Amino acid sequence: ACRDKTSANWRGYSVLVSRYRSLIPNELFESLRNISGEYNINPQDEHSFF
Amino acid sequence: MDVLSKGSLKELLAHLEKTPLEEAISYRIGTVPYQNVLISRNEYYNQLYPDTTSLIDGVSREGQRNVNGLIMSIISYVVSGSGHYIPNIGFMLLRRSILDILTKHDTGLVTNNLNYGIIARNLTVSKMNCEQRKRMLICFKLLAYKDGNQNDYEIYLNQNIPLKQIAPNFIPGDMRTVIHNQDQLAIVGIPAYRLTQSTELSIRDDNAKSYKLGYVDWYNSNSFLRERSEFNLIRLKDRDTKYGKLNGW
Amino acid sequence: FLTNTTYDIVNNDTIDVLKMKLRNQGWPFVERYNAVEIDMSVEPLRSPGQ
Amino acid sequence: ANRATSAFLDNPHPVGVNYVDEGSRQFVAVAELLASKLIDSSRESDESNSDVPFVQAYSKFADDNPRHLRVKTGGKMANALTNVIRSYYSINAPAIVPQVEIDRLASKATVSGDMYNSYAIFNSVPIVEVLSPARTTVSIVGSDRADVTMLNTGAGAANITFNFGQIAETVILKGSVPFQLARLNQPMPAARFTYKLRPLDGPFIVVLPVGNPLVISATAATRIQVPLAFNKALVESGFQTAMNDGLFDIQNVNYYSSFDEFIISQYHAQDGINRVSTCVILGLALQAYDQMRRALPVRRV
Amino acid sequence: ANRATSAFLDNPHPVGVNYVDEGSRQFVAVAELLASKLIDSSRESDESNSDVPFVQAYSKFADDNPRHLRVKTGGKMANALTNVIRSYYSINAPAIVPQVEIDRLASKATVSGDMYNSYAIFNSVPIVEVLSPARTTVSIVGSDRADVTMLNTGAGAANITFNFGQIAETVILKGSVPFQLARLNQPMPAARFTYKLRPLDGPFIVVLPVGNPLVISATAATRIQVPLAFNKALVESGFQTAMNDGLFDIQNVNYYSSFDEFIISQYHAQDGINRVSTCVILGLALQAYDQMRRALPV
Amino acid sequence: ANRATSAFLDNPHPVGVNYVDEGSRQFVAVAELLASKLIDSSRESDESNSDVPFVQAYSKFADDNPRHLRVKTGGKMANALTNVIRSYYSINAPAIVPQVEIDRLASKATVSGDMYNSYAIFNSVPIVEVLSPARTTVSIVGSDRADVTMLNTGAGAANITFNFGQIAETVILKGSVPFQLARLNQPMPAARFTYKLRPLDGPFIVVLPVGNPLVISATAATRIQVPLAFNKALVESGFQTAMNDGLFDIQNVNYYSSFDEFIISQYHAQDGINRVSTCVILGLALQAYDQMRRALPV
Amino acid sequence: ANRATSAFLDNPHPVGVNYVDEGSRQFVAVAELLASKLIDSSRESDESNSDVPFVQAYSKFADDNPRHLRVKTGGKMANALTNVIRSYYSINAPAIVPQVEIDRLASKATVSGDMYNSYAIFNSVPIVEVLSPARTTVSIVGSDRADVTMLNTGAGAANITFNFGQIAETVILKGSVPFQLARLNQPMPAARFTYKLRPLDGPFIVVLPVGNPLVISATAATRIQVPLAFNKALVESGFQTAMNDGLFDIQNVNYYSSFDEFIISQYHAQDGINRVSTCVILGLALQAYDQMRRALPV
Repeated sequence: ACRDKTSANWRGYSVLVSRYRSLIPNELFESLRNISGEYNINPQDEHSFF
Repeated sequence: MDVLSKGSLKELLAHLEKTPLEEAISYRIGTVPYQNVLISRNEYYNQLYPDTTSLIDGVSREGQRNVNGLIMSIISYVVSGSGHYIPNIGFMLLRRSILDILTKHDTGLVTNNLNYGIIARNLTVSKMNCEQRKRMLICFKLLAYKDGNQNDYEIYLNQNIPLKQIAPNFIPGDMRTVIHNQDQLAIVGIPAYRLTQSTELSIRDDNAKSYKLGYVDWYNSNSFLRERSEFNLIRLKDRDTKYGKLNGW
Repeated sequence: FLTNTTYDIVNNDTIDVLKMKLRNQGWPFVERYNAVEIDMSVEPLRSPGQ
Repeated sequence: ANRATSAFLDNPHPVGVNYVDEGSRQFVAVAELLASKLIDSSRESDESNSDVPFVQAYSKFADDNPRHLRVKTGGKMANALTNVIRSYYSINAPAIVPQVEIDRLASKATVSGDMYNSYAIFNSVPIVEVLSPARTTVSIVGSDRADVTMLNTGAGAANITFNFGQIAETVILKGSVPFQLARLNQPMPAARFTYKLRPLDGPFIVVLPVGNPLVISATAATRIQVPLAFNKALVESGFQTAMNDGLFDIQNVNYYSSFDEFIISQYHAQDGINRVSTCVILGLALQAYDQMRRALPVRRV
Repeated sequence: ANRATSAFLDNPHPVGVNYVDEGSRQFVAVAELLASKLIDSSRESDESNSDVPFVQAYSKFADDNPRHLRVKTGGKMANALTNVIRSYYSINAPAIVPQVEIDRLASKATVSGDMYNSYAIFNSVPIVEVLSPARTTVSIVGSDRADVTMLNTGAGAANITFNFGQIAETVILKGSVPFQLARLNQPMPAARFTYKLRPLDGPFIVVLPVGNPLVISATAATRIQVPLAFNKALVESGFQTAMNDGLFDIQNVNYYSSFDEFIISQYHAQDGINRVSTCVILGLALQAYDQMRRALPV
Repeated sequence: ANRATSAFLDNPHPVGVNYVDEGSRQFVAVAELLASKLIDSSRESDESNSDVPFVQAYSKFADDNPRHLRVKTGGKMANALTNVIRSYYSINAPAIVPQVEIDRLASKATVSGDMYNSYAIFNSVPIVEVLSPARTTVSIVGSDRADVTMLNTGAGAANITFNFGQIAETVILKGSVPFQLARLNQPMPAARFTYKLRPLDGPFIVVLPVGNPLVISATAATRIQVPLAFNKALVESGFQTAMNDGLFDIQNVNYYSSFDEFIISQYHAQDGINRVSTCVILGLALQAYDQMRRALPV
Repeated sequence: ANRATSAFLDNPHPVGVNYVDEGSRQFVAVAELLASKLIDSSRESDESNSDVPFVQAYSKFADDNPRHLRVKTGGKMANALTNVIRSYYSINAPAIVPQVEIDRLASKATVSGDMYNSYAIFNSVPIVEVLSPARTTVSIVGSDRADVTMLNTGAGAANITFNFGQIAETVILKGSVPFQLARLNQPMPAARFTYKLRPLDGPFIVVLPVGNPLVISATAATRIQVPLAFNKALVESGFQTAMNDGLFDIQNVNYYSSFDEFIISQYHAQDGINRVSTCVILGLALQAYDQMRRALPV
């Protein structure tokens, strides 16, 4: 079920990432390359997401 | 790359404990150490760029089979990140750690006749920077204490005033001296200045920038270890602790 | 979960050993998969473009 | 008595022994693939009146977005490719490219460094030696098509021995007038214009009658294993570009008129099996050099 | 009077008479189309991490799925294409392939099979005969570039007659030193380096002064109708590969350095227009043979 | 006097001194085991119409999936095995196999590196020296046969001596005509066709009749400790393949017709007990080389 | 200028040009696989008490259920295999088995007809010619190991030319006493016991000491592409079995001691490439014949 949902709905998320990237100017993007971080997700949230 | 990123004496000495001698050997043929060559640097000049090859480089070079070559390949690994080609070393030596080679009598290598002035000329010292020279003096001090030639270390330091000023201050047998050291020995690291992807002229400079840009990519890769975010995932052996001690010492 | 073991036992175990344990049990999902890079451009308009 | 040999077959200089491992071959294969995209993107940019496809392709090749004033040359990938090409040509080359750079560049594309996927036909005529009697004169000219002009001043018909080597597969011989040719210790056939020979059969004897000179034109076909991305037209252009830019001016090396003559000459030498493998990698690297330099021109007249 | 002729023009052996019908021409064109896909799919599969494009292309070509243990020979199409090539070269070669297999293989793709919609320019220089006076020695070397070295030992100038045939379109003559050349029953023009001639104009007379050997370089161009898919670079590679594989080994045949040399010789022989019709189909078959064998080497 | 010695016993070159530790011996045993599975999975996949058994075997051996349009060399294990073999033959051959690579490859399967748990019989006959008096000529031919031709052409009995070394266990002598052989100061026995000898007994002295030449055929057997998974048939073929592939091309080395001649010659050289230990490891590696190369020709 | 040649290289007779298609090669491979099942099942049935495993194997092989009273001969497969073996050896064989029978037999098991996925090494040393000077007697015996004995009666040293057929890969020469050997117009090296040679290099020159005979032992290795199920031990046994059973009795046909000499002799003929392919198919068929005949002694 995860694979079927992934294959059917990957086009929308690929377009969504592009639209978000197009909202950032080049100067601001270069600064964000310096920062770093790690996101912690609960196991229940990840499985429910896919 | 990993060796060149070590900043403290504790981190460098710990790395030499884990790393076997085989990483100091290259297994690649390389070319002759000292030779005047014409190289291509098209970003700056159309004419070929003259340069002289040296032992302290990021590339393999031919090295003598004797104990002198083995010591030189260890130092070149620490200061440049790449060793030399010494053919047919026994498996017993290759599995030993670098620190054991420099600071233990169990290995069959005899180093008592080592001359520090000759080695410093072969591994060109007029070409090294301050951090590279400090790393070399660490290797010389470890060899002197294992051999008992601590006086020969001091006479060598007195003949070269700038080396004496920047000589790291530690006792190769006491861990308390290592912890107290405030010296910085990081050839590669995160650059405060702006680092571009342009090439450099000299072989040493271009090779060093390759390591510098590689470390930045390695910094942002998944192989890098982030202490502030994953400290509980680390094994107890590799976790940063105040009571961490080298074997013996 | 898949093999009858606890966290304390599988501690100090390398990645290769853990992969061998899971493959023998019959579990094939023991590897990471790299993501493909999508080449994106932003049209200039008034700005130079990115 | 007299011995005549081809000019391009004499004294093949040793080739490099570095950057011949699996990781290095991947670096060469990646460079060729990314250089091909560079040429294609530049053509597409001209058609669409936008520099975006070229800027996007150059970013993958050079890992940087170019500035207006700074000249575009390819960055680290161009620097590594140019120096590795020099290392392949001769032993005396410095070979000053670190392994960290090679590994990083090889990771840009998911391609395999396979240099034995396919074959190519190299039409250079190897004439190892042509042995002639005392009163006969033999001159050998040309490499792609060798014209052997032999004149018999002696009183009677002479026998001239041809040695084409053992590497070539097929050698076709044509003469100005019909002539007689047969293998060693075999009957002479009737005079014919054309002979098809296997170079492995043995030394061949030609009969030179007294009178007008006889000119024999020679053509050979040799098959050498090459990658599936090999293109002989692009390799030859890259060989000329490298020679003109001065990448091959090393001491104690031999200069060849074509990559056809280079690869055949190294084949016709001791340990030539190992030499050809290195020369094949040099061929693909030269193919990458030609595509990259055509898309990024630096020299002006 | 002495006669000198080009070495590649003598005794053109007869060509095959089989596999020249419409169904066989379709099979050759279909073979070229599917061989082109094999090479392109090979590069696509190598570039990416999936061999799916190669499996799809090989399945169409060989009617079977590739297997790791088995050698990728090419299937029934590879066997058929090789045998048809042998049949074209000589009339003595057997016609092994049945027509039912050719029709089945020709149904894989929808192609016209017309082999005379385009043209190609061929560079072989036909020198049918060079007639020289008694004290004159004449030698002809080369096919793509013909060097005619002429020396006269007589007291006066000699007239040497050139005959380039009636098939070549244009012939360019260049000399080491300027020389005199004119058609029959025409005044001699002043000495010039370069002459452009139409071979159909007639025999050409060249004046040869005493001493100072004169060598004439000849380059010719001929137009032959070929399919639009024709590629001279790929045809030449197939000719050498087929010759090296022994596809042309058969009793009582003539061997040529290039397909350029082969097709010109057949054109100039008796019954030439119908000979070059078969040679063109052989050229397209060799172009397919070169592409298939590079993707699948054995 | 005249000295005649066997050809293959002369000047055994020094053997390699690398990859003889417990860890390296384990890798060679693993290579032999995994190569055997490759040849077995190859046959099963051919019969079963599916390539599943071969893919699993190749993945273990090469650490990557089998892919079309690839040479299918064998991965890093094939490279490690080839370079390890090269180091064994000569002490001058460079050792270019990393120790970490050996440990990683040896971890694929759990095997013991014992090389003394079995034995094999080698049929090369060590004719160390044959001393002959004047006026008579002796020639030694062969390695398995060891036919020795002797002619007297002298009034008195030749009374020559044989030496087979102290290594071979049994040596069987046969002759064209019956002959008598004794143990130095021993009474000459009745002339018979055959003889059975223990080479440790001592120099064997034989007399030669004046009349006709005598030819003696010697067959020997030697016992050398080898691992359990040691097949002499596979080692002989692997030895021939390695010489053809050029693995033994180091300068200042000696070449041998077969593996039995190689192992016997190293045994009879000074310090032979340690040399045979390296030779048997080379034999096991050569066994793996043959099985893997036949499965994956290159 | 006397000429000395090997016995088995003289007059290689033509082989059959029938049963060489993909379907025919599939039948030979299917026969070998089903013969392996037959002999293995017979061993299993002998070990156990029941005879069912033999019954099932014979049912597949002979298409009929075995009966206690009736004799077991192998059925249709035995007749077809025996007939196809006759056709391979000579072009004069009747070749009577139909193609429809061949296709039906090959459908029993799913096995590839590939004959080039592996390789085997053959030891027959080819000595095509040993050009000998006057007052120089040359004798050459043996096929697996060649013994070349040469005498020079005169005072002057003699040079002898060795030609090794340029088909073999490596040849090792061992002499009774050290001898000097070099190529044409190369300098003479010091006397050595053993030389490693490449036949492709060219004719070799050997100098003769005048005092005593010098005898050279020659061994050669040649690799030939063979199917992955090849077994030289079983092939040689089947080759002898077929010869004793009169399977090779045809007029104007030469006979060979072993299959090694058979395949090497034809590889040195003018059409060596085409003949070896058929000979390889015969070898696999011989392997199936030996396995089936040992299981069914009839």
